[PDB]
Amino acid sequence: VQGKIVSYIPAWVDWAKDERGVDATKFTHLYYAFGRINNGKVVTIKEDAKWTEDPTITEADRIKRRNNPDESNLAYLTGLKAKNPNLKVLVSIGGWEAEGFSDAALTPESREVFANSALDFMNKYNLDGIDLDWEYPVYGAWGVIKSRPEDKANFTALLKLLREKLDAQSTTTNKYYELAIAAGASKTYTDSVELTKITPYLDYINLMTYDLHGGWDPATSHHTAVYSATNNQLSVDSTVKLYLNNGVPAEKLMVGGAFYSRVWQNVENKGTGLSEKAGSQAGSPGTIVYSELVNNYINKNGYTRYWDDTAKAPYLFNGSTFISYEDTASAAYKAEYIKQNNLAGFMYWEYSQDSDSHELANTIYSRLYAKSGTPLSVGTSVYAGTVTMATYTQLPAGTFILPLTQGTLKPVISASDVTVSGIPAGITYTVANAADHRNAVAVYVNGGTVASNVYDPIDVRVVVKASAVLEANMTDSAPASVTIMPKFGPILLGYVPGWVDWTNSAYKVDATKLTHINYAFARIKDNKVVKISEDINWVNEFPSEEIREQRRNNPDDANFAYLKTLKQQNPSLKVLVSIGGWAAEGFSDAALTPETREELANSAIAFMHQYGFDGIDLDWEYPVYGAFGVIKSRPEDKQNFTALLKLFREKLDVEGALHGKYYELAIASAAAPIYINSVELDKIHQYLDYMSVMTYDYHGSWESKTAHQASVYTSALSPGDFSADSVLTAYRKQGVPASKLVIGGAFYARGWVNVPNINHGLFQQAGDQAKNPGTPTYNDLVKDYFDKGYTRYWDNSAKAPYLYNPDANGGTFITYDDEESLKYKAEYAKNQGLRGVMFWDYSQDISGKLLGAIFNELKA
Ligand SMILES: CC(=O)N[C@@H]1[C@@H](O)[C@H](O[C@@H]2O[C@H](CO)[C@@H](O)[C@H](O)[C@H]2NC(C)=O)[C@@H](CO)O[C@H]1O
Repeated sequence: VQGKIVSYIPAWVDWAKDERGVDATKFTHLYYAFGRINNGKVVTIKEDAKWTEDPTITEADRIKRRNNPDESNLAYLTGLKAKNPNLKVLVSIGGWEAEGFSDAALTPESREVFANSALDFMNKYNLDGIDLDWEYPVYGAWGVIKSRPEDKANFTALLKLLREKLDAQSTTTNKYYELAIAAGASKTYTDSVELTKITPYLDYINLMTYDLHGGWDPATSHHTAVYSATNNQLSVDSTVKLYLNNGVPAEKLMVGGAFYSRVWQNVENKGTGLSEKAGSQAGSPGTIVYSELVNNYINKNGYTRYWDDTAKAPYLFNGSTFISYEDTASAAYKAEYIKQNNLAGFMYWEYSQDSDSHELANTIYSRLYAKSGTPLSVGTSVYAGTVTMATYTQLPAGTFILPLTQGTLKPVISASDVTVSGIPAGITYTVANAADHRNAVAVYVNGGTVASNVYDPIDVRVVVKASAVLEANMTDSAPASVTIMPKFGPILLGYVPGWVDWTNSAYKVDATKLTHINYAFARIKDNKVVKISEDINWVNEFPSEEIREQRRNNPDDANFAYLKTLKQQNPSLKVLVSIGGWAAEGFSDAALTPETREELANSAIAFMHQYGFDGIDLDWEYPVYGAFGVIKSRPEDKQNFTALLKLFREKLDVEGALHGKYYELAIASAAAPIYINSVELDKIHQYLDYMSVMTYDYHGSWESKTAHQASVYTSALSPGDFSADSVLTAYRKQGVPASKLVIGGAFYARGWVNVPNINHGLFQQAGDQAKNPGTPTYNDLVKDYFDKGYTRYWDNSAKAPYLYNPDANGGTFITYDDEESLKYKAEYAKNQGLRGVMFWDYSQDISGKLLGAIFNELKA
């Protein structure tokens, strides 16, 4: 990590007890806002008179202010060195309207008591440095604070001293300490401080290049723009130029940006509202934070979004309220300026004001640790990914929607900026910006009649061109995958295990809710597909003979007949054979040569015809890496798997053209990045009906830290971590159409014994893992857990349930899929244009609720 990122964080949130925590891997420094001065000395904000007594809400809030948890905050924040080692946490002193800088600084005497107490503060909370935010010396923000002309010098002296105290301490500790200032943007500020004396005492000067204009001005303008587009409009550029002219070296200047807007009301309804006269601001809230703009203002509630292309700043206007803000784009242009002009880094006030998802802080990081002159591509995610055929030929009016993940659409895109591949001919389509979204394309797909019958999903491909976007040197987007579904809708597929005698089980299979069954499994033996009772590895997994017998007399013939009655009873039901699965030997050998591939194909085709199947699922676990030596693997598996699949599909096309029927070919495929490496995902998919992605087994007893085994989304408390969302995005990134992906639900759990009672059990360091529960099924969970000690919590940013019991071996943490999570996996599949939903496995919920909740969302 090269240039710096400073993220001020407010003292007046509970960060320990916040739901989103802090992704401290996206900034370098973290200034804590603020400590204050009291009787000439640095202190916690909860000990500040003037801030504990704000009359805006003096009831429930003043209490919270006097008992403000800074101790907890500081401990939680420096604790984030866990996730980032490099991180620095400084204490920032002052802020807007913070009093007593002029008295504490005034005389050599009082400076001591302040600079001393400032170290006491730094030491006490184990902090990497001090930041003085005096606003402002000499002129006191024109009467907001106490001030006198002698500040000019005293500021200098105070700063010199602090540097002495912080180098003194360094020579014993071996840790260099940092000293910063936030510094005013105006010519007036530079005139009130001794810059060519001050610079050398400091590591960085935080230019506050915001609040450059606001409701105090008679006309609108940008408050935190990059460039000056008119003579009178201040900017990062004007301010940086002002500071270089006074000798301050580029290498120490941090450019500032803002996660909030400056607002004007009663603006003349002329032009765009930019540079228009403005009346009374007596009604005005003054600012609106970035999260609130996202939620209700940007392209919402009659507020049009605009861009000043010379200033490189966004603004909104509705005919009378104007709002000037920092967005994804303006941050891009500011990062670029830092790099263009060799500045120290990007500073921002402040972190809490970012969106739920941290859109700005993440944008800055991404832009600042891009390598220059090596263009970034436009990013896409999906919000609405499916339109569904009414009949075999009638397509209704529908609308796909794609938010940008990287880059920022012009407020009005032209057709040349988006190209749509794979709308079937006959059917007119339009592109545009999606209403009620800040930054998203809309392909409006008009009703129509398609030329021929639509039996299979159609992959629609959307390309977001560089000309669409506002940023500078950017390349076209990877062609994004959305889906026109056939009239029958998503598939819902159960893995049905062959080691249950379903003929005699009181618990039966629900062929009315499933579209698809995968009988698990067939196997490989001497390069032949055979029943599971022939595979010696399996039969002889355990020595004990009363198992081994059950294994040899596995009720395959029965179950195949049983499945035949399901098929007769429900004639659209498709039942397929899964060759392989965990510990299944034979695949690598079988894929080697054009002779060995031919053998297995023919033998698989013949197994399929003999016991009544509608297609094949291949379940190779796993190629090239062989699940880390469970399975003979080879580098050459990669291109072989792909010839195996190409072959199977050709044999199955032969079969189908002989039996007057369509045979399916499918694989199961893992989530791990090594799988995605080890397989030619871009190449194999054209041969498949879909991929049953195993969006589960993310974390187990093989780690000693708790985490979500099957989360539909990546929790906020574990950035980076596995989710269905992350994994299926990763799949599509490789080129796999959405309409050939299937999301996996798991009907069993995992867990860890010896989890400390912290945060309901969640993301904790684990203990000794002997007597770990292994994999209890939901059945097990119903009898022996749910009410029997344990308590069910829910992480809403992940949408994944979890159990903790303090009084059981540590206690224990359980991670699983349930009704609510399976619902969301199913919503995700409809929203994203996925082929369908899948699970493992039918025998693990005899109650039928997990299936019910997939079915109730996916189909009704
Ligand atoms: C580094 C920096 O920008 N410092 C100043 C900030 O304090 C100021 O933010 C304001 O801080 C006050 C505490 O001093 C808060 O009461 C107030 O709510 C907060 N304002 C906002 C919009 O979050 C910022 C922004 O005006 O500018 C500096 O002056």
